[PDB]
Order: sequence, then structure tokens, then C-alpha cells
Amino acid sequence: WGYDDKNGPEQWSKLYPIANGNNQSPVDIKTSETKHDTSLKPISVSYNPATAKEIINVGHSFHVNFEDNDNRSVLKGGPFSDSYRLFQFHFHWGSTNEHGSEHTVDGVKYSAELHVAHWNSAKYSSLAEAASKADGLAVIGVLMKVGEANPKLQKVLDALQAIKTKGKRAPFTNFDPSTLLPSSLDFWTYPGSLTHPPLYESVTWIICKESISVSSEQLAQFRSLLSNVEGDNAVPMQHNNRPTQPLKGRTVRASF
Ligand SMILES: NS(=O)(=O)c1ccc(SCCO)cc1
Ligand SMILES: [Zn+2]
Repeated sequence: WGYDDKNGPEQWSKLYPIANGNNQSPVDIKTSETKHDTSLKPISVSYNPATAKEIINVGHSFHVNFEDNDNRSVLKGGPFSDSYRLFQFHFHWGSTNEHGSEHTVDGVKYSAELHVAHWNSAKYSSLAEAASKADGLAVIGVLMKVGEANPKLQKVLDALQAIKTKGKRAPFTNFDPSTLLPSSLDFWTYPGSLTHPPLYESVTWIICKESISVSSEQLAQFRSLLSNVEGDNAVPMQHNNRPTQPLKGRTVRASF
């Protein structure tokens, strides 16, 4: 699987039939159709920068992984009664500034999107156990809007020169990714899925209503990552967002 014409989102269902399921992500959030819910608590994140571990070029994207052997870095509140442990963050982007986010809001596409993913350590004892469970994963999504350079992205962008090609990895330490979140954590939430294979319907989504910025030159750094292995002809990572998926009667809740 990939994002190209032959192996890309419109084709995933052949190998992963869940692609046509009832809880697929991402979605267009129609704000006239959201339900304000007063039982939602505020989102609380508390991440220890000592859990930052490694950055990895995975061919279609890059990931920053965290140690997840204990509850040093956690998400709580919102819709959740369980504590969720941070395991990774990453970004999705498009070929031009005009699209690239996964979630859209009233049809509006943003240039990129940040995902901060966690797993339910109250109920399960590893990512691998949690990942396919309906209550197993919690992902914060932040829409990234093209504009002024975002200096909080610095350490991440400066790391990419060490992982230019597929499979490269390097230590990435002492970093707290709550520094990337917008100053307001007002959110929407809905039950959904991983946005790429294996597409498990295991994710409770927390989508920030406030965007964070990114510059056109910062987006170019993502797009200049290479999907080929060292020594091969360069194939830039132009894009890696999945199209929005039908709600199938799900309700998006608003914390605000
Ligand atoms: N874009 S996403 O849905 O937040 C995501 C997070 C983590 C993973 S790894 C799960 C493999 O079991 C895949 C997708
Ligand atoms: Zn993602």
C-alpha cells in the first residue's frame, strides 16, 4: 500500500475491506451538524521530554517515536475515563499548499495535519494489544494552516537531514510534543479509525478547533523527504493524506 494511483486510498479496500467500514477516518466535520456535549471534560496532556526516542523515515511519511513502557507521557480528560500513553507523532501533507490535511472543516482543506497518537494503558499492556481494540487508541489531530513559519517545528525539521531516505532512523530525544499543540485545546471528537492500513476502527479522535501555522518553505521540507532507499533515484514524498470518509451516521461532538 501507498498513496500513488495504483496502491493508494481508492484501492485500499481490495486488501483491507475495513476501508469501507462504518467508522473510517478522516472525515469532514460539518459544524452545523455537531452536537455540543457538556459531559466532555477538557483535554489534559502531560508529556515528559525524556520519553522522546527516535525519528524514522517510513517511506510514505516519517514518525517520531516515544518510549512507552510507563505513564510518564499521557493524555487524559475529554471523552475518556482511561489514561492514554503517548507513542508517536507525525504529519500528513499534500503536493501543494491547497490541500494536505486529512480532516476538513466545512469542506475547507488545510495544508497539513499533525497527529499525536496514544494507546489505552488502563485496559491494555502494549500498543500491539491496544491497536485493534475499539477503545484502544486516542489521536489528537491539529490542522496546519499555511502562513508564518512555525518555530516550534524546528527540532523536527532540523532532524530530517539525517533520515532522508526510506528506513533511515536516528535518535530524537528530549522533546515534548505538547509544544506543537495550539494554545486552546477546544476540540471535536468522534469514533473513527487509523487513516492508513490496516485502517483499524480503534481510534477516538480529538480534533483541535484552532489551527497552528506552518510556512510554504516548512511544507517544502516535508515534501523533500524521499520515499526510495539510499542509492536509488529520488522519489520525493509529495503527499500522504487520505480523502475524507462518510460519517455513516456517526455524531461529531464539540467540546465548545
Ligand atoms: N494517521 S493515524 O490514523 O493517526 C495512524 C497512527 C498510528 C498508526 S501505526 C498502527 C499500526 O498498527 C497508523 C496511523
Ligand atoms: Zn496520521
